[PDB]
Amino acid sequence: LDEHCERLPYDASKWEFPRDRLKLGKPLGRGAFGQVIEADAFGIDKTATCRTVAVKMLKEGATHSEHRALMSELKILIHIGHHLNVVNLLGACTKPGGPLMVIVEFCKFGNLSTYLRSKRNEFVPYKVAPEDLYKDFLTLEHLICYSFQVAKGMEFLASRKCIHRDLAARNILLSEKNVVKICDFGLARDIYKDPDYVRKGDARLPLKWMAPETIFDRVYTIQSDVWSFGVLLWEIFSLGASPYPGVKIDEEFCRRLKEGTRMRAPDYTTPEMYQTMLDCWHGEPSQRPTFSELVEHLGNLLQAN
Ligand SMILES: COc1cc2ncnc(Oc3ccc(NC(=O)Cn4cc(C(C)C)nn4)cc3)c2cc1OC
Repeated sequence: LDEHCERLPYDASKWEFPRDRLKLGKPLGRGAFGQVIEADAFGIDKTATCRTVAVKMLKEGATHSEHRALMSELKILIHIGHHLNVVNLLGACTKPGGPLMVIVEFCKFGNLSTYLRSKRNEFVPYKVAPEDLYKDFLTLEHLICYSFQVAKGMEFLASRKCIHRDLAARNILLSEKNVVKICDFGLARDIYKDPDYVRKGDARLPLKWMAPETIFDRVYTIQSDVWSFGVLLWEIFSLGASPYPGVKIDEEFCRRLKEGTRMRAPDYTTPEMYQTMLDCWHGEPSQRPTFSELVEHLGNLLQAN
């Protein structure tokens, strides 16, 4: 349903937020045409209550084309609706006389890739008593829990007849109480400056996260998102490392992938988590597990840990 966003409704009576009730703060991230800014919203969700929020909007360089694209994003977010494991829509500023602003929940710890890399040194597979009891270290339980939460958010997205198309640790945010949320920075990330995006024809694509049918046939489905989820699991159990270490991402890489060549196990995985990665990387899309099947499997592993 996310391929024909323009026909979806925008109910202003429900979502419109007055610009004079939003106090803009410091930028969080910038792209070539879009940006994310921290802000304080007065009464966006609870009467007369100040709340820190994140705002996606355009910047110098954007044109009417990017303005149309951001309005389509707002319409699809309303259709999708809310879930604990997605970055949720709170309101929007669309009235003439100012910029289009899409207001979402603030996630204080930022992206999961940087977070896990920053905490790599503190990791312990299992917390052993007594010295570790009052220390806030990352454990195998935390990593399986983040994996389970992302599968729940993706199962929810699939139920709304939508697909992600850029699933990766850089597009997962961490909030309070160990809650992780799927997001899409889109225009607010500078893909022409980012090493995770490689030139392929004319566009800059996230080659290291793409299923072979996406690379070779330009096919995007919920099952190509399952392949990307497999790459995301490798990022989690490597504690924020970059995929395919030391491999040149060229014509040769794509051919080896198409023939069945795969990544080796990351340094902090369990045998069952590595087998889950291999299952998400089946060459045949219909033979990869579904997000509903991954939710069941990871829920059972989390309880077993
Ligand atoms: C402490 O640092 C940050 C905190 C942040 N907190 C919150 N948002 C941040 O950036 C944003 C990222 C994305 C979006 N927009 C979307 O995700 C739209 N969307 C949602 C969906 C669902 C899958 C259904 N698909 N698309 C809006 C803001 C933060 C950035 C930070 O630093 C760089």
